[PDB]
Amino acid sequence: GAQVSSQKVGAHESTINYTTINYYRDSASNAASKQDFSQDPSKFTEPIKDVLIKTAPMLN
Amino acid sequence: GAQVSSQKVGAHESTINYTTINYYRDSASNAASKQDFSQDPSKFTEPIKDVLIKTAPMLN
Amino acid sequence: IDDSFTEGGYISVFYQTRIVVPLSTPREMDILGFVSACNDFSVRLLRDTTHIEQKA
Amino acid sequence: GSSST
Amino acid sequence: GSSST
Amino acid sequence: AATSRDALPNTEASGPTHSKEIPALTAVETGATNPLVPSDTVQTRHVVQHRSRSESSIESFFARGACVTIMTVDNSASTTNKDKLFAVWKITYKDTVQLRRKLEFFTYSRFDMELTFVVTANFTETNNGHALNQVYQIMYVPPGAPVPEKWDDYTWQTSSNPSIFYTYGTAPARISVPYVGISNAYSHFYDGFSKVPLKDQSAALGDSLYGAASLNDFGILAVRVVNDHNPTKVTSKIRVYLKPKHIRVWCPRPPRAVAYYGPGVDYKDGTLTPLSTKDLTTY
Amino acid sequence: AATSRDALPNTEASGPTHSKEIPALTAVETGATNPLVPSDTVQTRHVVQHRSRSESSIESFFARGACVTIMTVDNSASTTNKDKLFAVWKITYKDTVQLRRKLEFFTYSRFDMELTFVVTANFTETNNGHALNQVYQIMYVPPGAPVPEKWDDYTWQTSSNPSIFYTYGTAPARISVPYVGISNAYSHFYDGFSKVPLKDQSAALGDSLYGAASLNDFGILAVRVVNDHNPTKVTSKIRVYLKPKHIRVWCPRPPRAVAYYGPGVDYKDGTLTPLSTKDLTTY
Amino acid sequence: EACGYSDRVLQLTLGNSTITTQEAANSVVAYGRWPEYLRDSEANPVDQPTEPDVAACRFYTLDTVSWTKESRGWWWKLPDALRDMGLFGQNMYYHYLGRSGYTVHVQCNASKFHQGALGVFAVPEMCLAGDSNTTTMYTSYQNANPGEKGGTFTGTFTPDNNQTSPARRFCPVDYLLGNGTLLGNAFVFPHQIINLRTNNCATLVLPYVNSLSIDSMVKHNNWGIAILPLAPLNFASESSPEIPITLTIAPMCCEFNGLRNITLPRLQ
Amino acid sequence: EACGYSDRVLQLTLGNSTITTQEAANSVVAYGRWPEYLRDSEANPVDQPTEPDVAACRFYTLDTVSWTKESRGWWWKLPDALRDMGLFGQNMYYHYLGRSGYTVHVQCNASKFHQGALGVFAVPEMCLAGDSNTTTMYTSYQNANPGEKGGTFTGTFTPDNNQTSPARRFCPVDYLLGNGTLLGNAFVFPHQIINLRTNNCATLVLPYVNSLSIDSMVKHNNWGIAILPLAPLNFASESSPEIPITLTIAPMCCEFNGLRNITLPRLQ
Amino acid sequence: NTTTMYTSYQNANPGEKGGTFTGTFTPDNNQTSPARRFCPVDYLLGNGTLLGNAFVFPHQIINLRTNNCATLVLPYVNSLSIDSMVKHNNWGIAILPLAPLNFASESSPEIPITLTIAPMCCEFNGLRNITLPRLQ
Ligand SMILES: CCCCCCCCCCCCC/C=C\[C@H](O)[C@H](N)CO
Ligand SMILES: CCCCCCCCCCCCC/C=C\[C@H](O)[C@H](N)CO
Ligand SMILES: *C(=O)CCCCCCCCCCCCC
Ligand SMILES: *C(=O)CCCCCCCCCCCCC
Repeated sequence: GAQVSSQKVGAHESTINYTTINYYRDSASNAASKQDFSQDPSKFTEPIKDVLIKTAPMLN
Repeated sequence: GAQVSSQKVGAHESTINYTTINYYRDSASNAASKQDFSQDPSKFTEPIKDVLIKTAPMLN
Repeated sequence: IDDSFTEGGYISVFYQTRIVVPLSTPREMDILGFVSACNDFSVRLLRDTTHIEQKA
Repeated sequence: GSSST
Repeated sequence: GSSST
Repeated sequence: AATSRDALPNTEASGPTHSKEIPALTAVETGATNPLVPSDTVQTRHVVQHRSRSESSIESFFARGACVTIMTVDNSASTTNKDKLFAVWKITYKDTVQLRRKLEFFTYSRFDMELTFVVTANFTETNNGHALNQVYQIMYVPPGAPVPEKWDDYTWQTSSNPSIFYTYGTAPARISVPYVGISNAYSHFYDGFSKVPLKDQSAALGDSLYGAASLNDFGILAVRVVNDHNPTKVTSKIRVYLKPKHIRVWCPRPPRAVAYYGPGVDYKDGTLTPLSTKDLTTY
Repeated sequence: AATSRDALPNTEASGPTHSKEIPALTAVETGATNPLVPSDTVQTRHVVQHRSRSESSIESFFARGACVTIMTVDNSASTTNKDKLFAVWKITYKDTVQLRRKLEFFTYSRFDMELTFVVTANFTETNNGHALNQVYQIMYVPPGAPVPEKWDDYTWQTSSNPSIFYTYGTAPARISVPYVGISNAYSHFYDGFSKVPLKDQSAALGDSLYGAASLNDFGILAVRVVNDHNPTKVTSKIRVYLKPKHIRVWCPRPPRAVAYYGPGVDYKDGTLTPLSTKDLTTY
Repeated sequence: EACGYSDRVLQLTLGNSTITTQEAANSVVAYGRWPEYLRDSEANPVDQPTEPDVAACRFYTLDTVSWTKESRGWWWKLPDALRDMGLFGQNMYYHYLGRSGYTVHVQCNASKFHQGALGVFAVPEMCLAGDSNTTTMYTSYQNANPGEKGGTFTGTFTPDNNQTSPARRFCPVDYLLGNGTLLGNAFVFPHQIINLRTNNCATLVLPYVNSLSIDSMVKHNNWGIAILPLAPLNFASESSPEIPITLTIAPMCCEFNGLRNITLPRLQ
Repeated sequence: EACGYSDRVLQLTLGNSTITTQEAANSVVAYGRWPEYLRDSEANPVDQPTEPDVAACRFYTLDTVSWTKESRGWWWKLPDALRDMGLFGQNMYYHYLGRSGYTVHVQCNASKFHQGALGVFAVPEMCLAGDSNTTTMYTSYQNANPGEKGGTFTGTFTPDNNQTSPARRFCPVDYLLGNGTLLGNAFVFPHQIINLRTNNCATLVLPYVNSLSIDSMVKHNNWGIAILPLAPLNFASESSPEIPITLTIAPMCCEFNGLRNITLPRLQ
Repeated sequence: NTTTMYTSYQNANPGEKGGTFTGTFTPDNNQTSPARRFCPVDYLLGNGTLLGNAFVFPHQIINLRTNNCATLVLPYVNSLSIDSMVKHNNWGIAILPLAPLNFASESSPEIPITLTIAPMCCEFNGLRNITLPRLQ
């Protein structure tokens, strides 16, 4: 049941990996994976009904 | 001898699993798996000799 | 517990017409009521009850 | 070795 | 057994 | 194959009805509970139900350590009118009330028992002095084995009884025990006697307590401070926590509604009014 | 598939421009922010960008334990006008300010909660004396369970409430709890009341606090020293650290700009001037 | 059924005995388990069992009691209530061990102008509370075991204050089910209700229930039968109505081990 | 049915409401037509209709009236009787146009020793006669529309002789069905009879009926409900018996057009 | 500043007339008969956070030289799928003068502001008798 993932290596001395085994039945007991996703800011930065083309007039 | 099972994940950050190894000869020393079964309440809720059809008269 | 935010509402019983009896019959009687859960009912967060104690 | 549930 | 990410 | 953590049934959408099908009408005299769901008496929408009964499985309902006793010991000089105090406790879940009430929702049970021991000590006299770190011996003595009479007698040798030597200030001690009953299940209630009174015998000779089975059901725990005494007095307490693991239960019962009064089902005068005033037509 | 630790976009080289394309001109009335990058208004070189937003992911921004309370207990002899001190705390992140301000960048959240307990003790009186190592009981009592009235009453039995027995001087205690909200997310702000005032009812009867939902939202932690008292007095404090693991957040908000004043959004007179003097044309 | 078969009309035949009813409310099989003989894989005493079959597995009628406006309720214990019933009782007192299931049929008819409702409960291990607040678990064998006459419930707890000569009997308070739990919850035990407008009987088929495959019938009662007026008897405008209640019980799949000389108990 | 289904035992469920009956005499669907929404080929107003569905198509119970030996009969008009019933009433007063069908359930139980028979009639366009012989067609809107309290029939025509301040109300004579035709013929309208020895209710499912697909519910009543004692109430030898009559009515497939501000009628 | 979270239901819920912002916080000093109303200071967005940051909420600006209206389509937002509309408000609409009204050289200009709002995809559960709230 071991999960093997890669580290993003900062300062250096191949891919270096690390291992993780969950010891408990409840997912709430798990550590945080930090393997997170990013999304585009559009729902906050461009919430307009008509798609904005930046080279065009915003008002036409 | 490792047993690998899945967690039911509540709050989220695939299937996440966890690992279990029994360290002792006596099953009494084991942790509880919590992998339990459910049954229908009928032996307590409908202990009648003739099967009850809920849309029908209970007394005919 | 009693909590306004998670209040459930009101159960009540009324006479729709009236109880009618012939002569030679009791004019008053009892009804008994029962409550039970449906198959979609569940509970969570286990806790101690206030329904038993042990003073000293 | 391993068992999977 | 093992999972690789 | 339906597991405790499976989601409960979906609500199916249902519309208006006008027929000879009569779900709402029933007859509780039969001894049955009417198996209705909302779509039987009202119009419903379709709902995909995600809730589960995972936390109310018998295992989950009991998956907690409960305090069943507090044992007191000391480490004092034994003197002609008073000896160093060791403790003896008859193993039971009926000295406290909370776990007892939960187990008594059922008539019979089978489980592996986990015992955890929390140990605390203090000085009782004013003086300055000191004590060095105490080691405790928790000896199980099963029915028939010699119960200790003195903190230091031969029985504490434990060649066959299981003992835990616990060091003060370390993690609480813990052991497991299998289902050890002499029956196929533990009886939370025994409607009987351990003796038949015979006519040809005196009443005294045939007598026995109501509802009691084996006089020494499970034996005793004997606890002592192993250290010799200090000039200063130290009192300690051993709190025992019981958790029923790998549990099965049979025959449901109404829960205890008035205060416990002894190891049996007896009740005390003046405690028999659980319910409170509330008017019939007052919400 | 774009991950938090991916490098941000490269700068692409761009040269002189003379056209009807007008990136620099915009109209903020629309409610949109102009999506420009340097190559839209100046000449740029090609740069291979290696920086990432890994440390500002919602998880990483919150991946720290914060102190949410300090509980005080003692181990003193209970005497007719004063009892041994145990502590009771209503679980919340709003008694302190730092984690509160971070969570309040958002309207709603979901997370698993990690609680870590740091425990420190000291002597309060002058005398020489001693105390032996203390064990603490941290009991969670959820809304509805009997809150302890005395350091030694029946509720500390914990047959169903979760308790931690912590030994002084060992590693700080720690447990995790899942997302336990009765809603699909935690509400950092609730613009409403828990009661509707009805006309047919007295004002008192329909009244409730603004912005408050369940009166006992999450229950209490009750903490005690399990040991009996020493001749010498020892006071202890339990510092509680909360870390939100596996977190999701919704609807961003401007951060708190004036001092917190209670569990709501209220502010105190005299604290409403966050900004400082600086002249318009002074760098 | 279009041939006329009804939920309300039943016939039960065991041994040389038959019960008919024309106003039943179906019948109950406790915990959905019909009585059975002891299986080899669950067997414990190794000697050949006796299985008297029709000689003991037949309907025995106990003494009829009377229901009135002042009645608080009645109780019986099994096998105690049948200890003197023909060859069943004999087999019971001749053997160390015995196991048995039962068909319990409670009978109570009245008229379309009477009203009232009896809760009829079969309780596994029906331990009742004693009359004492000076000594707990003190009810004597003789008072715990009334035989066929059974005992009764009371609406009032009253502690025995004779310390010299204690009564040593039960004091089973009705709303506390005689055992410290609320009567309104007794419906989790296998039950039926005789509601006079609906039905005139209750029928409960009880399996042998115990934490053992077989045990001492003389020392231990497996089941308790508790009958309590959930709604009081009433008729026309009579101030003092009465209607009888009769208990008929049949042992089922009973077997016995450990034959010796007969047990002669001290019952008074 | 061999599973027990009966003509006499019914359950009706509409919205959050359920009616049960154990002594029905089947149920009637007026003119064999079940209620329906307005079809596109018959549609007339072009705006999107509102269809409140469960919020309005549910059982509303009106005020209970009392049947005695002196009762001559009762009447109600639809939709008038429901004008103040929850969201149905709201939808009605907010829209110019509205159409609706109905399930009408009249309730009246008594005992095996009582007797009497109520004729329950659903009449399309139930125009009633006025109290005047000085001015015809003079019953005021307020008196024509009692709302849920309904009106009553009389055994006697009595002309309003106040010419200064005319009563302007109906004077509906029972044997003339309140409209100048003989009551014995009212059975050509969709009906049921509550004959106390046989049944304790009447159930009529009424389609929307009109010479238009949709109309002003506020100006026009589509159906009238007339309840008359065909055989008078009687019990044992009591001179003054009484039993209640309750009306519960549910709108069905109702839709509304022409939304504006709410109508506030002069009802007194 | 004597009792927090004290604004009454009646003052929290003005209905269609709405409320207003103020440039000045002023604490209610009547302890006998508290006003129990909000005191929403404009540069603090009526809630203790800076107005300059309110642009992280869905917004538009009516800048008179550019446009004469604002249109915001709002989804149902809540930590629940459905809730008590009578006990709880899901959205707040805040309109503040970012740049003050001005006209020619008139000292006292006025122009009207009208709010028109349409509910969308609304659904209701738990039908009973009508709620009659204490609004004054
Ligand atoms: C070194 C310490 C070892 C401790 C070993 C303890 C072994 C004895 C366990 C006894 C099991 C007790 C279970 C609970 C009680 C009974 O179930 C009830 N009275 C019903 O029979
Ligand atoms: C043995 C110790 C167990 C401790 C268990 C604590 C369980 C209760 C956790 C409550 C979760 C609190 C989360 C924070 C607060 C709320 O999110 C805000 N007021 C918004 O609703
Ligand atoms: C998957 O896990 C199979 C490989 C097992 C590797 C060794 C596990 C190390 C100890 C795990 C203890 C589990 C904790 C309950
Ligand atoms: C099955 O168990 C084979 C795999 C072994 C995995 C590593 C085991 C980790 C240490 C186990 C100690 C066992 C305790 C007596």
